[PDB]
Amino acid sequence: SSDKSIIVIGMRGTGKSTLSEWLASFLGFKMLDMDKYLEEKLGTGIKSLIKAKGWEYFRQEEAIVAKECFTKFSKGYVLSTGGGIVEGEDARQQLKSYADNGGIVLHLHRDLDESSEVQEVWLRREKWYHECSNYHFYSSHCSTEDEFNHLRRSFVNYIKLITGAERPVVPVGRSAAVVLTSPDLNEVVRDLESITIGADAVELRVDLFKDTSAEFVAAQIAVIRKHADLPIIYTVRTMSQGGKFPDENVDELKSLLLLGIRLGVAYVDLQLTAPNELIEEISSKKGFTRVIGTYQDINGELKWNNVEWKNKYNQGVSMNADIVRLVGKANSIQDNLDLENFKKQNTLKPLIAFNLGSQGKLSQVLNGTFTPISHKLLPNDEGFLTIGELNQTYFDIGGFTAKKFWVIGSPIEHSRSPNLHNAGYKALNLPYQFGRFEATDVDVVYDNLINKPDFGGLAITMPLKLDIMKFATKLSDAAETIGAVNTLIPIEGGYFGDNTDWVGISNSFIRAGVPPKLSSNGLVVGTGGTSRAAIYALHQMGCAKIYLVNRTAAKLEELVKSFPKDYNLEIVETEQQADKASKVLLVVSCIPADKPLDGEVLKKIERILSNGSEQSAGFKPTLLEASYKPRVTPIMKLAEEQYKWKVIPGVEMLVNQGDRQFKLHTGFIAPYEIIHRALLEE
Ligand SMILES: [Cl-]
Ligand SMILES: [Mg+2]
Repeated sequence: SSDKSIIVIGMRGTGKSTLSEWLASFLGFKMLDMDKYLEEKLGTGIKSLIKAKGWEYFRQEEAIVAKECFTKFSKGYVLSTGGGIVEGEDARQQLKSYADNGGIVLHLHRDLDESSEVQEVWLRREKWYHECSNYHFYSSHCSTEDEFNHLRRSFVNYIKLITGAERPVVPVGRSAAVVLTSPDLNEVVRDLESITIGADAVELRVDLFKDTSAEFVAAQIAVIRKHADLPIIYTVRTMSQGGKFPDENVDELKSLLLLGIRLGVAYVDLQLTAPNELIEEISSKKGFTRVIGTYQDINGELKWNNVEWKNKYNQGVSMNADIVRLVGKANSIQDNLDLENFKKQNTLKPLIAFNLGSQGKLSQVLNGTFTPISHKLLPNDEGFLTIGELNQTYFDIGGFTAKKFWVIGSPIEHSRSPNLHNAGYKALNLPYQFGRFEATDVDVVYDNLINKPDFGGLAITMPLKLDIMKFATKLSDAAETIGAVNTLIPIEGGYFGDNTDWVGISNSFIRAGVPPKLSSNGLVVGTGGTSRAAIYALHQMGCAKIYLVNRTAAKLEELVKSFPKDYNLEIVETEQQADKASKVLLVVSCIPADKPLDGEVLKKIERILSNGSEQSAGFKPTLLEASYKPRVTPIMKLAEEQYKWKVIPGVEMLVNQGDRQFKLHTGFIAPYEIIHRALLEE
């Protein structure tokens, strides 16, 4: 993780102050509004200063503030510049110098509800914004909560990439990449969530766009980031490699590849036949974007024992590509078996390798890394399999086996876990099925379900969340700390016991606009079944303090003893202490919701809810209700209507803990829209 401050530039939206605050909350940085910094230093508002002292004077003082901030606050700050800072060449050179010295100058582009004066300040400034920044991100306009979640998650991965905090992790298991081949993604915009079912990345074929200008390419990536937080593989396939981009337009190719890096794509594709100066420049400027070095035998006459494949693979190793990709053509089914022997002999780098053609299907089914898949709504001239066909054939050759998964507990009749997981299996065409099993003894569960040849995994609910832990040979850290297991899967030598209850809580917050890491504090109300997972989740999110409110203190005093001291659990003993609880922006209610709030508990809650409105952390104060019924609980009604908190019903926690459970059971990312709908449907 980089400690260097981030400078944000770009046109002023009425909420780009919020975005810089949000980013600061995520990074643990301080937010510095450079406009207010100038206004407080000079003792006057910016508007009054301009009309009284002139534009030239204002830009001089703006440049002076920039010079101080860029060196005095060069560590641990989000420096939010005034929108017009790029109007002065003094400030422009300071921005360029900051990026030249290894800093991030981030151009946050906004739609501004896409008074013609705005479009036209934009026309005058747009080139300046580009030249003064080394990174660009579209803060697009979203119309649904799911679009907002995709954009923010895309933003998080982007920030983690460009700051060097965390590179995209190359998949170790089987993985797939849906190949986006549309000339304009706006034609399938409402289908993108379904198109990406089963994919671990999206491969963007830039050369297939109807327009390859930088503006069109950037808008296409914006469309994706509103509908998928999957990592992007950015590909400009040339004509000599089966694509549409002319091989002779080398400067234009380099510019597009550099544009991908500036947009923080997870992977950029490089053709091994490209001029080596182009390859070396991109690789030396890739930063933390990963490189896939690709060669394709277009005429398809090479055999997999040909020396050309060895030379190409070794070129990929010698250029330190993160992934090598070699694509042949199958003129017989033996071409796929020859390729398997090649895969066995070249393991220094991760390798994407398969044969094209109807006779090459076997190689695409057996491929391990980022297997290209398509979708009925996309052009598919290369003839890739859909996720369902890929999973169908893999089962039919023995790659999958008919596994059985179960939810266990008592009572179990009204569990919605089977509906969630079976809908996920259906959409992925997995040969799995999910059932329920009423039980009070974990030993009858082991004899009937676990110790069976087709045992896939367990979902565990009351009253067996501790009794099941005796069968786990490997325990998750969260399972140990919370002291309960709700997911059991077979592994080598035994079984893995995990707890996804806390994952359901934090992802509920994240999906509601909360950054996945923050600096503010949290509150847990009550001692319900998910109160332990709530504490663990709040600590995972980075809450410096976790306050506790309850009717009885003895339950809370034992709660503090049962967690590590560095969790900073603090009991709210009085109403006065509730009024002075600092920076409480997250609340998990774990109290019974069948009765109304009353007593000292209500008075403590009201004071904390009242203090949530003015903290400027970049997101609304957010309350998560743990109770599944009723949908709107008294604490929810109070926080939302009286104090204007953001409010999350308990059903969201259920979907999100099942979402994580689905990944642990199957290894696949669950299709979120489908499993969310399946748990809600009555
Ligand atoms: Cl339990
Ligand atoms: Mg061949």
